[PDB]
Amino acid sequence: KIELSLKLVRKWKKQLHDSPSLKLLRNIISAFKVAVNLNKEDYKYAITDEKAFHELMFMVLKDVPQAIQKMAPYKIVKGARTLPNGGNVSRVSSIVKSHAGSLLILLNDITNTETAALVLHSVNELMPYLLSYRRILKELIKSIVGVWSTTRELETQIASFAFLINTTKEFKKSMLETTLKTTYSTFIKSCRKTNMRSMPLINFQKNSAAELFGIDEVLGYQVGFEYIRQLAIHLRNTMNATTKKSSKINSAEAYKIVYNWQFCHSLDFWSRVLSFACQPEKENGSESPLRQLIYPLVQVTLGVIRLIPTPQFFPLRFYLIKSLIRLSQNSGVFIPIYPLLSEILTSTAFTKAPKKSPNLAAFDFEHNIKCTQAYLNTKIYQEGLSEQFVDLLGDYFALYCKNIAFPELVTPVIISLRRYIKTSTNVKLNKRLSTVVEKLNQNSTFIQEKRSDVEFGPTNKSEVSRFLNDVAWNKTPLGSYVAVQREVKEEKARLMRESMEEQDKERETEEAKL
Amino acid sequence: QPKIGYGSNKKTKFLSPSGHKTFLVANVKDLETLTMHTKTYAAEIAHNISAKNRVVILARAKALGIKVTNPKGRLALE
Amino acid sequence: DRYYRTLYESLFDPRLVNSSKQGIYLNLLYKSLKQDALNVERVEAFVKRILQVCSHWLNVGTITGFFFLLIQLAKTVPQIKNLLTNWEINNFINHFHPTVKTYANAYVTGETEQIAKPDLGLFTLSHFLDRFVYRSAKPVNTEDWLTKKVEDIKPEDKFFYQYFTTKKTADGK
RNA sequence: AAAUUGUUGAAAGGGAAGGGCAUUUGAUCAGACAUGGUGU
RNA sequence: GUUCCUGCCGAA
RNA sequence: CGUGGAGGUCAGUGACGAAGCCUAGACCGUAAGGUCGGGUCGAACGGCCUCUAGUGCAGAUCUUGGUG
Ligand SMILES: [Mg+2]
Ligand SMILES: [Mg+2]
Ligand SMILES: [Mg+2]
Ligand SMILES: [Mg+2]
Ligand SMILES: [Mg+2]
Repeated sequence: KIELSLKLVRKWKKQLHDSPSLKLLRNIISAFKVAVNLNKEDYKYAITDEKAFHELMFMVLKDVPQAIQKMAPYKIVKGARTLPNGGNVSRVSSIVKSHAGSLLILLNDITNTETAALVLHSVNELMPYLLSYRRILKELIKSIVGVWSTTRELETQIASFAFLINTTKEFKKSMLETTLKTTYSTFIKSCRKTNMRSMPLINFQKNSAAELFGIDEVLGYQVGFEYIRQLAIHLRNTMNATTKKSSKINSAEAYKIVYNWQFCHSLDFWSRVLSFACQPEKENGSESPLRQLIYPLVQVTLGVIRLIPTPQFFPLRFYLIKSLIRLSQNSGVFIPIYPLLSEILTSTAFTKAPKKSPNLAAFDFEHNIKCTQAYLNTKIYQEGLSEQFVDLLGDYFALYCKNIAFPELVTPVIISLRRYIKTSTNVKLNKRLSTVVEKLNQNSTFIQEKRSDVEFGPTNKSEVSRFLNDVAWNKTPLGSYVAVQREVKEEKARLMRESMEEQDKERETEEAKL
Repeated sequence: QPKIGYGSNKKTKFLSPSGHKTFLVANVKDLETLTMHTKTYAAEIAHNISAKNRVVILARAKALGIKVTNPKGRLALE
Repeated sequence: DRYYRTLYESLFDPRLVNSSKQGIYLNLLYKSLKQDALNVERVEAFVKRILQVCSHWLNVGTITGFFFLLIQLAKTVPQIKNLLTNWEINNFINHFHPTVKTYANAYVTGETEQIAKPDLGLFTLSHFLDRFVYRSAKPVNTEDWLTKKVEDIKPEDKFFYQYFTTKKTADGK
């Protein structure tokens, strides 16, 4: 067995930069294989000097791709990097086929940003050989998605996703049908347990995977439509299972299967995807296939919201409600959500006076899905539930704040609200509900005075879409109110993060002295 | 009906299908007791460990080259 | 007069939204409005309030029902169409449900020949799931969607068609 | 607080709900040798 | 009345 | 094997979620059971050496409430 010496690595690098040969490449790659397999397993090479090992890693990842390219220079064709036909290419292709899973092991063992960047770059200069394989291209896109899924550093996730875009947009044929599958499967099974720490990271994962679906208008439609259907299967399995008498699997508590964060993560990611693809600018006066999936997504979400009208899962309703509001904002589709909200306004929490008041911490409505059975029937929980509910009404009826149809979108709601306000016992709730009522009437009066000067009827869609294009949405009475409220909410979340961040900083201080 | 005749062979007893005996681990110091016995033993992080400690244990285990029986537990589900 | 007053009131009853018997209420509304063709202002007021109530409902079958009724009430009372020339309909034209959108478009355009009477138990969520899981058995995948006339295809299933004509492969089984 | 009763909503089904068995058609998931070396 | 699981020694 | 009590010990574990309970999930043990995963739970508790207490069912007289 040859022993790695600082001389031998130096000579291999010496002749790498000038006149390399396939023998040298196989030797380097075999040494690399030993280097990466030292902890995890005959081998011709032995490694004893950290200097030699580090030099081997350096020269391999930074220059073996360079020599590989120089031997078999690829040519750009229709924006894609494609190898030519020839014997020498095939010999080099087997060599990259003998380097690929060492890169895979490095990918699976990423722990920091710069190592991720180096491995991803070296992998980048070896796509055109590994596109010819599917045990490697799949595991490649499966591994980097694994890194994109499990890293706790936002920079590492950014690097992984930038790699996914750069490689995917070049080729689009072998990878794109696997990138989307792997990413959304991450959102199914290998989903990150939610917490105030992981929210920006998972939000980036969703806001990122949304872009990938939008790149290919047709193929995305092929993928998401299948996966959303998978959700529907679970949705249909739990509804039937709860309703029927069969003691097969958990008739009484089947909610566990579908009332999970992973499922809500799914339905949020789909709303983000459709919103991204359906934006008016990306539409550009051109219909996109993803718009036709709006109806399935809305049906699934509405079917999930109504499956339990219990206080234990009101936070779950709120999140999907915000998602639907986003979808309607971006696409302009008319989602009915007030019937749901008013239907919850008959509950024992929105209606009956609080029983206990232990003075626990305020519930994290944004970043939780469940009440945890201690906040049930408490002053804090009622006060926070209503705090969310009022702002949700504000958002939903701020969508149409400047439309001509707002008066008649408001009338049935103000009447029902006054019915509930006049019959509701809880003082604080009546105060909050009241505020929304008068501001709704105020914006109704505003739109009426602005509409009295209109000469075109309801049929003229072109002019109807032009109504008050000069006026900003936030200048309306419901906008000017709710926008400010949004700030009064947004700042709060900031002060949470700018607080929690410090806690960890303080925590770090302790291990300094431990 | 259970009885001694059903007893498993000693050489194969207390062995997972991966071939590694499971050893409970609480902290990094207990992990380091399995430094070389990577072939014979695989670590298993205890149920009561917090998420912040589990990532450190996983990193140290990868550095040592010791197989963890239950990774992605409380960092992922199932 | 008192009956029509109570009906105009009950249109704003909040419990109506979650009532299983919305179909009986639909039929009653149609019969009442048909019987009141002479009072053009009253029937127009019911039409306006019907659309007001519909804008905030979640049951699709009921909304398609109201639109079909309004289309038919337009035939007996053509003066109802004057309201479209003399605002809510824009929202239903932009409704998430394709069937509701098509019904609204037909009511605005007046193109009534392509409307079958909507049937309750259709458009309901469980029925949509039964289609969408592709296993009804008294299936969607079994029919071959490569060759189905575009206008013949019902609005409800258009997205299905797209996927199948994109998928090829297991399009017809 | 259980246990118990009643109105409303969803689903399935048939006069009971109901199971087990067989066939049928589908949908969906996992499925390494990253085989050590040499040769042109 | 029976007496957590396994094993052992053993009349008549 | 399991349940408590006490002494000692693991510079043990813990809001980045402790104890308790469930888990027709994975691994281990012939088994009593143990470990992990998940769910539930939401503030502290566990492992280990020693001594000390201490393992699940059956059935009758009937009694009470409640329902015919
Ligand atoms: Mg546990
Ligand atoms: Mg029914
Ligand atoms: Mg003790
Ligand atoms: Mg247990
Ligand atoms: Mg066994």
